[PDB]
Amino acid sequence: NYLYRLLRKSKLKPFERDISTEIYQAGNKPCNGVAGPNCYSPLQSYGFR
Amino acid sequence: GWIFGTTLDSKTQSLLIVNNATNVVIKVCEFQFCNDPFLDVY
Repeated sequence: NYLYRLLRKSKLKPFERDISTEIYQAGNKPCNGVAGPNCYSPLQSYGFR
Repeated sequence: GWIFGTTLDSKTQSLLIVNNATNVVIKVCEFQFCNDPFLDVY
């Protein structure tokens, strides 16, 4: 239930909250809503045990 | 009246500062305004 963001285009300003989830793209080929090659979901689970 | 933010309609939190006689409804969350945003009167 606890997730963190590890990929973004630029650094965050102070006291700035990012809520929206979009497929992160770091290449010339666009994701177009498909999490395929060179496309990663920015929200990752901590996995506490 | 004014609006602020990055996009409209959805997908991004958008500021809404509407003004009239007496109402300063301010809403971070979301409102439905099209590409020509105006407040209907009659």
